Amino acid sequence: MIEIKDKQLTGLRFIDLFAGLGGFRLALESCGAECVYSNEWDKYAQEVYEMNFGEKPEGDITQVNEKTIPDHDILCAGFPCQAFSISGKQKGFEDSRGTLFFDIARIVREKKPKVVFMENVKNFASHDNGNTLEVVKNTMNELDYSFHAKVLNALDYGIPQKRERIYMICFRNDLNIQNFQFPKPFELNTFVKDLLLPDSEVEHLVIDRKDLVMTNQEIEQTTPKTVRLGIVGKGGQGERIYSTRGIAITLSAYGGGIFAKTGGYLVNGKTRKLHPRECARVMGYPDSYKVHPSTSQAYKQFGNSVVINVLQYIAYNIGSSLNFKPY
DNA sequence: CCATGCGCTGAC
DNA sequence: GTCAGGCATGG
Ligand SMILES: C[S@@+](CC[C@H](N)C(=O)[O-])C[C@H]1O[C@@H](n2cnc3c(N)ncnc32)[C@H](O)[C@@H]1O
Repeated sequence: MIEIKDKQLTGLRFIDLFAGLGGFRLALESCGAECVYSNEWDKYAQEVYEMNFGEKPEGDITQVNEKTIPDHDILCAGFPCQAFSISGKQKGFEDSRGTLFFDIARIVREKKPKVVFMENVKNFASHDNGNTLEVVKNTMNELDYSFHAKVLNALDYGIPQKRERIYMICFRNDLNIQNFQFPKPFELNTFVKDLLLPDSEVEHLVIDRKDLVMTNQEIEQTTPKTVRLGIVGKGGQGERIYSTRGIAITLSAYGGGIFAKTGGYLVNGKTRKLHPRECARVMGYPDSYKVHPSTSQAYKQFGNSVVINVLQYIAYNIGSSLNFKPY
């Protein structure tokens, strides 16, 4: 995460729905906003969130009466993606985990925040022949919000991970915001190798498979792209090895393979997965963030989370637009 | 609860 | 052609 000098969201209150690790909280709080409610139902996520923020989020949002939600200016929601990912069945709204958007809508109808700030997987934009995004747009428009949606790749915003996500920013119509812009990409100057822990700290993560096939020569020049060097097994998910002179593959919550959830990396002649602290870094979490004591739940949590830096640039732009109020 | 071998979708 | 992105069943 990045330093924010000019606190564009000072005086604003936000709610942290589907809170997970609290990435939206770190992002908005860095721009000066104050969290007034969080909701997250997973027991272990609630533990890490409490460890880090001092409060337990409320549980199952589907059972929460929207009248009881504190007044707020910005609603944040990285809602579940398993029903929309190209890695799963794509059942969308037919999946239990696919209809959480309508709980957001329910809350928005009652609370009417200034801004609604959502994230999902890149494929949310293409799912069900575009009808999924269409429904979202139409829902927000009928709630009296504008709808701004763009897929951003983390590697364009200072973070060495190929994580493409759709970001959805909605402004209440009475505010008349006409100048919201998604942040402009810039050159990447940080690579996986720059975020790695000392070899002494990660010996236990080294995997030595006898069926490793090294397909490509290691690179000396750093590059803002993934660079696959070899595979194990049949080369499915978690069976692929990358150069640390490129960027990380997308971290995943439920991913399998021998290099599950992180992917494999060539480091000093050996292949290993990433440490949870390296996953934290690849998601833009500060080293001060406290990781869950279950390494298993930690990998799951970072794989489900958001890239903090990207949310920081967007939040700053939302603040810039809200504060532009000439006579 | 965790591990890991898919399995096939998307997108070039 | 070249690749990257959760589910099932085992323990
Ligand atoms: C994919 S992630 C969000 C990650 C978050 N943006 C971050 O900074 O870590 C979705 C989260 O929604 C939670 N979730 C799913 N269904 C829920 C429900 N019905 N009520 C509350 N939380 C739910 C999941 O446990 C998961 O942590």
